[PDB]
Amino acid sequence: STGLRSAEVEALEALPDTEIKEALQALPEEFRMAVYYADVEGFPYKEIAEIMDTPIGTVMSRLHRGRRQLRGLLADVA
Amino acid sequence: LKRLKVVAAFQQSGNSPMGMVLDAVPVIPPELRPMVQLDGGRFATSDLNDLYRRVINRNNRLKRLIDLGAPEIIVNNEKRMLQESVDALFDNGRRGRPVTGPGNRPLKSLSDLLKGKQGRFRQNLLGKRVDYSGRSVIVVGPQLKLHQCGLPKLMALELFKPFVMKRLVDLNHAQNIKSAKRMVERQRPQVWDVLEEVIAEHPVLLNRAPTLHRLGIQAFEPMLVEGKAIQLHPLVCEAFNADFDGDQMAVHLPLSAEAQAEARILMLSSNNILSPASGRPLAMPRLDMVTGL
Amino acid sequence: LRVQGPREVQIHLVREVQEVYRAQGVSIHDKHIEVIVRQMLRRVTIIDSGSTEFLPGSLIDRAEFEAENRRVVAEAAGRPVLMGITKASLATDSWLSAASFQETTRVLTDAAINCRSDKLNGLKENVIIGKLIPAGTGINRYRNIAVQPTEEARAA
Amino acid sequence: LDVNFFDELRIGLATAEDIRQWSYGEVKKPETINYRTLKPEKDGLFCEKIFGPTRDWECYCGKYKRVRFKGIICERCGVEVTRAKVRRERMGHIEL
Amino acid sequence: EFIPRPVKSSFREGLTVLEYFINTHGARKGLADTALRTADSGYLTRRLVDVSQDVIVREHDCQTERGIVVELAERAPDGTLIRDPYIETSAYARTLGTDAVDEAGNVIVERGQDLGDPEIDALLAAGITQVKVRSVLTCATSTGVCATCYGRSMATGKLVDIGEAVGIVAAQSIGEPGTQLTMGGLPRVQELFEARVPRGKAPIADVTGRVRLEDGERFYKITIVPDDGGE
Amino acid sequence: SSNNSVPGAPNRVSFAKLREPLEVPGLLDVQTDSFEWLIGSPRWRESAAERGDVNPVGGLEEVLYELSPIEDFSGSMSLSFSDPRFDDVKAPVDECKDKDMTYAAPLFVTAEFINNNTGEIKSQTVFMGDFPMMTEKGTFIINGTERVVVSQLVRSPGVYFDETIDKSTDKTLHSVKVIPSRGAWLEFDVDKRDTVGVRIDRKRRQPVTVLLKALGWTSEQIVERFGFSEIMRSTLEKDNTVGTDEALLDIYRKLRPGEPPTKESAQTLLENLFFKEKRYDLARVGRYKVNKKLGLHVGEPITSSTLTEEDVVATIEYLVRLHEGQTTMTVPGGVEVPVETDDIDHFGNRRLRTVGELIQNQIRVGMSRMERVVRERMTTQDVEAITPQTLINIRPVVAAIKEFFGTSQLSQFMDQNNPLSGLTHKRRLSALGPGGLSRERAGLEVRDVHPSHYGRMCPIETPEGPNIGLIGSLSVYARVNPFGFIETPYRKVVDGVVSDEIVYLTADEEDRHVVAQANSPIDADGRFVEPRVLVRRKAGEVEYVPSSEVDYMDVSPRQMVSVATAMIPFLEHDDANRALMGANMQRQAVPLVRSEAPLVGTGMELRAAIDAGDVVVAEESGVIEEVSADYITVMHDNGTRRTYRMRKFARSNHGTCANQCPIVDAGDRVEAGQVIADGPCTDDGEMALGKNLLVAIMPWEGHNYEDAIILSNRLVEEDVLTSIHIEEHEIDARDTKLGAEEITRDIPNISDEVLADLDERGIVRIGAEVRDGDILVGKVTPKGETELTPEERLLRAIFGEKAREVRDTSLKVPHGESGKVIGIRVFSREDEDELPAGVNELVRVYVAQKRKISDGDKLAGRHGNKGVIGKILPVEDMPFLADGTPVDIILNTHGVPRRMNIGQILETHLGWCAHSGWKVDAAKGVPDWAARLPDELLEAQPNAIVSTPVFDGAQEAELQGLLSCTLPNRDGDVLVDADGKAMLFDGRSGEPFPYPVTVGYMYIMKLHHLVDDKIHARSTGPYSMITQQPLGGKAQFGGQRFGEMECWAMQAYGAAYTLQELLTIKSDDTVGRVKVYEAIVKGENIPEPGIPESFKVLLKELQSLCLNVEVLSSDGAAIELREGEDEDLERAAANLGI
DNA sequence: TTGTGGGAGCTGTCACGGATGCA
DNA sequence: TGCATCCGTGAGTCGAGGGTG
RNA sequence: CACCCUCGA
Ligand SMILES: [Mg+2]
Ligand SMILES: [Zn+2]
Ligand SMILES: [Zn+2]
Repeated sequence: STGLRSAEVEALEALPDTEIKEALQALPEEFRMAVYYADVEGFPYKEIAEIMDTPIGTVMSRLHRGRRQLRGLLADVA
Repeated sequence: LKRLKVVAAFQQSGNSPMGMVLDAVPVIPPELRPMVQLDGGRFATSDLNDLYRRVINRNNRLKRLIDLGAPEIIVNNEKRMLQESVDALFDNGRRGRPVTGPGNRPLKSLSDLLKGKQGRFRQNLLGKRVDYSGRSVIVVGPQLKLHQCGLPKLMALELFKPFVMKRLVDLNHAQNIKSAKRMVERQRPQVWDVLEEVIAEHPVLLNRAPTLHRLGIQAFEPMLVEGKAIQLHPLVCEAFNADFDGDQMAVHLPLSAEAQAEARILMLSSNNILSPASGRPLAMPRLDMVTGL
Repeated sequence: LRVQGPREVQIHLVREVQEVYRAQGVSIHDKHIEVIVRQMLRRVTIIDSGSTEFLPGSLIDRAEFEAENRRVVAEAAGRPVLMGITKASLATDSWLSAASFQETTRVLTDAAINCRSDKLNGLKENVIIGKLIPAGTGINRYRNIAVQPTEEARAA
Repeated sequence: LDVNFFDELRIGLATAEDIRQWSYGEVKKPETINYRTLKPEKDGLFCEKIFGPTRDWECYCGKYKRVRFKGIICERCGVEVTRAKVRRERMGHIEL
Repeated sequence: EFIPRPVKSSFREGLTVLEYFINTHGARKGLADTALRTADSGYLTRRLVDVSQDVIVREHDCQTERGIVVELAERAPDGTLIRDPYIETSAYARTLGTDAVDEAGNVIVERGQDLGDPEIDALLAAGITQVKVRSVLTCATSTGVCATCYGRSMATGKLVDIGEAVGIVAAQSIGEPGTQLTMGGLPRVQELFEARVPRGKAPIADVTGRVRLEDGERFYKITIVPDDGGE
Repeated sequence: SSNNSVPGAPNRVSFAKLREPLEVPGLLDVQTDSFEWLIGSPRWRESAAERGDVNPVGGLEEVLYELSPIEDFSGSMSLSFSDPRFDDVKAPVDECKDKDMTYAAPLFVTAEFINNNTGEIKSQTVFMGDFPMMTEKGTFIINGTERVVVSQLVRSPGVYFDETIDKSTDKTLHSVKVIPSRGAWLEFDVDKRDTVGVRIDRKRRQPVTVLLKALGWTSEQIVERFGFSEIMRSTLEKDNTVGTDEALLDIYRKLRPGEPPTKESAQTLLENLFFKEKRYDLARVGRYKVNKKLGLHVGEPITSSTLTEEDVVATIEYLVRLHEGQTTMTVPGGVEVPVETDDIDHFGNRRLRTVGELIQNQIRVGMSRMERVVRERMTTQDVEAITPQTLINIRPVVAAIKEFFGTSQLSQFMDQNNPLSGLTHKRRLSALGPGGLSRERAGLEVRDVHPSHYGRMCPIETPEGPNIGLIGSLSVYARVNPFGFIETPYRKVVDGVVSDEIVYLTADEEDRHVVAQANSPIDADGRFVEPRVLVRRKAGEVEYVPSSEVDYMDVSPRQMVSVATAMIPFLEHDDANRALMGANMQRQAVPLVRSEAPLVGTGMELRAAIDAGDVVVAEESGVIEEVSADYITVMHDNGTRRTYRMRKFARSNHGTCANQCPIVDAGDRVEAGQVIADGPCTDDGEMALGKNLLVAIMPWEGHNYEDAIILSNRLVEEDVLTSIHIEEHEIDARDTKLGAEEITRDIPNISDEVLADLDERGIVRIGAEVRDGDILVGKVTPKGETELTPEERLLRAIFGEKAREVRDTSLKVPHGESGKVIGIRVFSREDEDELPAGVNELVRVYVAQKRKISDGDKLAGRHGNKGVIGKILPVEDMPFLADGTPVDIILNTHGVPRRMNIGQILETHLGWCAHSGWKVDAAKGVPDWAARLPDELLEAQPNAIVSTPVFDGAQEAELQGLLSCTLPNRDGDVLVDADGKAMLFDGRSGEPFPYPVTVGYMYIMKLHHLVDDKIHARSTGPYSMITQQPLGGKAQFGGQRFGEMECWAMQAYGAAYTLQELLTIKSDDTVGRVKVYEAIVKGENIPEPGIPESFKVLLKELQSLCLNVEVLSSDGAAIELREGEDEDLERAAANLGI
């Protein structure tokens, strides 16, 4: 599983990606929080809507549209 | 007197002698008794786990004997065996013959983790492996001054790796710090011209075992030399008891400002000229020089 | 010791040790052997416990003996002792140092029985716990120095 | 979390009450780990329920696997979902 | 022992077969004895480091007037005095507590001087045969020792600083040339430092008195009649 | 001189004063003869029958005879084993080394089962197992690695007496112990009080009268034999009980604590302990020793060898009369046996078990464990349904053989630095190991040189480290007796006449006679010229004895010397310390690309090289038919062909290069035994461990200060000290918990430039040049879902690219290692190959490096003069002779005289003499100095090859004379005067050096201690997951240990912050080390250190011992040493853009 | 769970002090 | 209850390479 | 991980 981690590797993993970070910053705060609570943490849709105190429709629509914007903005596989 | 020395201690602030008898045995966390995997599905055996396993087996058999209403002789045998297994778990071989393993080796008990030269105290608390440190064969190199030393290029590059990465990011050789690490690892020629800068006025510690007195570790100013050998001033040999019949010395790199100051001031080579034992000179011309003069 | 007093046994031991080291022809100044011998005479045996809580025959520090005598004389048969360096090292006030030095199991049992609390102020203790040692640049008067330029230089 | 500036260190005999207070559970079986799945066995010397989870934020049966549900305890396997770094500071006990 | 037959040949002429075979025995014996001697030296050095590591300089001056008398020289019936060989190890690098009287008004030294080579030569030229110095033994320091009672630092040559941990330096100084003691030797050093009752015990006089020797067979009997009137 | 016993051997003129009456035996016979005895080979059969032994019993035959028959408890059935037969080998040596197999042969036995009830007989042929076989080089191959079984030194079985001064009373107490080859010990000791106790199986001491009456000896019958001794009478007066059966039950009550006794079980147990051949066995060696030490039987009946009662009585009488000390001792029936204590280290009482006996002792345990299962199946299986196959289980025998050859201390990784290292390793004798003494019992007395080691075990060759005296090489002419004793040859002398009859004597048979010396004057008729001769006596007493009392004489000088030690020219001119160092450093020399036989040597290089095995030797005379760089094909005179394949660039166990090259041309006629191709360190047949270098002895600008060495850059430019080093890297793709790994070229996040030297499989291509960090084999591992970073999880959730998820675990090149890729071996699971459980693919990549000589590399001569290379100057800076020939190496003067190795100066003089040649002045006869030794040495051409045998060879006067006959160079100049010195010119300034400097030619070796192997550094790397300290070892990229003494030094300096930094933020602080790296990267100040994790581990381990340890605050407040949960999430949410 | 059955290894270390066990 | 005995301590540092359970 | 073998100063 986990290897023998040095302080070098440990300090370098603590640094930002600096590429996915820019793409997250380019999305509006609403899309960003939506995709963060949906795809990063793994909440269900109703729980994310409860966190954002907004109905299900807006949460789901923001999720889909922010997903499309990030898919069009990153376009970097390896 | 000998008996009072024991009783008066128990006579204070609770501390009942009941602790000398156990109704429950503590179990050390599993990380401090790891179990690694070998080739072909084989597994490594931590002796502590085997001792705990014997204790648990005998305790379970004792409970099964109690509930089954066995003859008191058999239950007493099981109680004695449980006591002996806990005795082995805590300190094996202390009473009776030790508990053997594969090849009749005595199982390392909980007491063995602290006893001896290689126990916790002497082997992991009083002395430890350190980062930013290396070693190599020493050559003479009589050209450098008393306060200098020869440091191979590869050794110096590995020791100052974060410093040279930082300086490579300062100048625009590397875009980010991870690319700087990759560039240092690939040994691209831009690192060396940077290395000589980060070494300037950054003392290192040279040590040779056995360190009999404090002069067995001394601070020097590293000068980049070609090769894979550490050039060592010919006067400090008397302090190090170091000849060049194949001797190796180790280099430690101080990082904090206080440590670098202690190296430059307290441990500098040209500062310790006299033996702290008799006050006689040790950096004095030793044999060849003697004839030369 | 019991005939000529401790200040004579110190001279005798230093002279004999330096006699051996000179018979082998080694330049060892007497002050090192004196520093070592000084620690062999730092305790006293109690013949009569008196008004204190010392157990008779137990080795207690001389300064501790005197100081606790002053506390009980405000509201005591001590005899100077010469003990080996091993027995002196094991008689230290810090149970951690004694446990790391030698005979770990016995030291740990004895320290658990007496519920010993280590003051945690010694070179080896601070080494083990990872604290700045109480010597050299670790002394309070050296480690807490305040540094700031002078006003005449702060102007320039 | 620590400044290495404290007064003293104390030792003494531990009572069975102190031992049970320390322990996060009791080991009941000599089993170490399931060899077919490389997983710890329940109520054993390596049991995750009493000692802790081997993988970060992952319970035994695989119900909760993310940092989203932290501090809670999986009701199906009893494993607390937290860092595996607790597997070196959580002791067990044996009731004799 | 020493074999009755010696090795007469030099290594320039080349030893014979039997000379070489006999020399090898001593060679390997010496290698093994050194292998054990270095370990004994390490053990003693570790014990000294542990017993002395609480000894550091903690104040400037003990202010005690106590001290140790050091012999600077002894003299023959002739005016010429013989220089005591221990001056470098006993008198040098000390600080004195009582000034040199010099048999006249002249006080050759001030209380607390370095006692360097010129001070020693000036005391020897004046005719003073004994001095009293500050000693680490007679210090009244509550914790550790004082800088003035200890003396100068061997490495720096000046007065020892405060932060110096003289106990470990002393243990290292004593144990570093430990691998040089050969056979009354290093076991004697260990017997002294461990405070053991010696193998051969030579008693001393219990009190001043007139001695009486009684010579038997393989057993003496010494009886001292004291001056205090006791038994 | 010629030494023509080996055909085609180069002509090495010898200064030998004497003639060799016996030749060096087979140097590997100590292994091969033992193994052949174990097997029962026709070689061993003929040898034993020819040597005089008409009782041929192989080791396996012996074990089978001892095991047969296997009777049941009912006595109804029996199983007998016969005829140990070996099928042909499974695979060749090179094939086994390639495929990680063990060179082995199947073992078959004829197992005859007999049922007495029905009276039926069923023979069969049962498969016993794969018996590992010994190669022709005397070694074994185990799991693909080459190993050697070192002979073990153990005390022979028998009765031994010793003298011990009393602890308090000083009264000498004599003790005795009976040690069998297998079974229970039997000790008899006298006490401070006059009591004679018998300690049986180390139980509490009981009166000897108890055992005497237990044997059946009545009281009146026991008092008689010990009547003259009052100690036995005084013990019988202090006896507890008196009687036979009561003493039996007393012995039973003593031997079994906590057991109700019984007289029947007492008798049965006492009989089974020492008198039953099953549980107790005194070997043939033990019976021979006890019959020679007690004089019981002189007719030599080998039968009935188990603790005869008369032997016990005779031992007790020997002890009670030893307390008195009468020389003559005669038990009833005894024969004039002396009374004395026994020397434990005497080679008459200290035998050695060779490889055959160790394998036999392991097979004994295996076969006993098999016999247990045999008798267990005999009762549970139905009769007439059993065959010898079903009764026999070969699992424990195979397990025992594997355990021996894999884990025994005597099975050792073969030393393969050069041919000499392996040759000595095979003849090495070790004192430690199972059955013998352990290391903590190794006192100073067992390690010293004993007088019985003369001509048996070399006193010079032995390690310097903690194994000193516990490891020693066998002597040249020595051999092992069938009893396990080391014998040595001597010439028999008859009334002052030395004959050509050689007799081999053991240590016992030698102390009874008077052994002469080899250098004694002997005329042509074979008689001592001098009236008295210097000889050795029983206890090692050296004395002069008239020539009429000499019994035997040394066959040769250097008889007390080993192979490696006998290769040091002018050995007798060196002290034992530096001679030992030279003998040990000859085995550390690496093979060079081109070999060069020493200009000055001994007579040992040739035969040592040819007997080592790394040279190619013709098995039969014939003409070479074909010669290639790959093999040599010869055509014998009878028409048969033979072919010898060449080992080309083969890696050794220690990374040195084993390479062979043919030394013959097509059409040459070679004789049987001639060298046909040279090995790694062989030159035309002789051991060429180094190079002949031009040395000048003078201090030079301090670059040779304190054993440093200065080299000429020519040695770099011409590759005269360049060596080849091969390393084997290995990686396997296996199964994980998440799936299966794959070896592929497709690596995520890797440029196509870095993969440029990889083929389609992802393996580097043959011949590619790889550097530090380059990829050798590409491997990808199924990535654990838990460790997926938030960014990777976001990407895999956005794009949904859940296909072929892997992580990079590809093999890379370690730090400080580079070279050309030589070969690639690959084993797959798709193809049918043997791999361990779950391992799908395995790939080995071999990389070679050409290392030139460099700074810090370790050189050394043959005389213990070692040194690392301080500076390599250009050829112009080097001081040069008159004609412009620069020296090659500059050795400092201050080193030579204080080490007591003057042999190097003599070697240098003789090396110049052989390099320039000489001619003794023939005008007016032969001078007085050249009269004694030299016959064919009166002239010699330039670059002549000469040998100075040790304890023989060039005398000082002869070297002095040769230093004057030095032939001029091509210009007529004599460059070296008669003092051996020469005027050199400083190549830097130009002015000639004022005084003449000793120059000449010396044999210099390249020891296997190079900077490329030793330099190491580590800023940050892996940590051990238990104590969280940096790892250890250069191979694991580990840190350097800051031990206890280093901390003492740091404290004595008073550098508190340095000591804290070393022990907290460099070693144990898990949050402080990453903080320090992050601070250095961003150029900030170093933070404050935290708490060492090993201290927390100590606290937890104390808690494991029921010790309530609690760190208190300033005033009695419990402090919690924990982590802090959310300190990490803030920076993560910040760098994700919260 | 039914005629019989009891280990492998080893003292080949030396010095010292003080609790233990016995006369 | 008065010692002799037995048992339980301690016995150099650092480094390199190779194995197996 | 633990233990073993060989070796260097
Ligand atoms: Mg050296
Ligand atoms: Zn669960
Ligand atoms: Zn003072």
